[PDB]
Amino acid sequence: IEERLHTLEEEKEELAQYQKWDKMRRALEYTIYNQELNETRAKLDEL
Amino acid sequence: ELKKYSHVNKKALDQFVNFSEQKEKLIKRQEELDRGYKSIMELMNVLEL
Amino acid sequence: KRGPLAKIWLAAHWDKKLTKAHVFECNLESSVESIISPKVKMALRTSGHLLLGVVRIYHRKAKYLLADCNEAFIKIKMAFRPG
Repeated sequence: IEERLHTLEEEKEELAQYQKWDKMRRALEYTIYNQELNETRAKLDEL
Repeated sequence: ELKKYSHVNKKALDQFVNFSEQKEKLIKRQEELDRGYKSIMELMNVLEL
Repeated sequence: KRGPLAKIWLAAHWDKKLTKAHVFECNLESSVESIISPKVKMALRTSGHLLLGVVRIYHRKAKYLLADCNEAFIKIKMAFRPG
């Protein structure tokens, strides 16, 4: 059980790092699709 | 970054907290159990006497 | 029946009605074990009986701890890797 808790601690740090980067991906994705929405507004007004 | 971090085991944090507390509880049980065994042996020798 | 050591009586004579709730936290071992030694007018017969009782109690607690540990180890082996 002690060994397994140690491995858990390792996986905990891994989880923290993945969580941060996953947040990065979600924010970036939303922002670039916001830019897509801006293109939507722009080109619809252009017509 | 996604491709590198695919296989992470979620739920680890709650696992850690709960299982650490429960492990402490059982360890305390174990120490009490040891002291009890010691006491039994001493009392048994006294009875023999 | 009546007394602050009746549980050890029961564990030494009948022992079957003794539930995991009884064994669990009713008795603090290190005090009753001390209690056995200086009590006035203790029969040797009763002393051996009480010995069997308290040792069986300790055995039950040990078993319960082992069971709980095994259960815990089965618990921790889960994981969730969504791929």
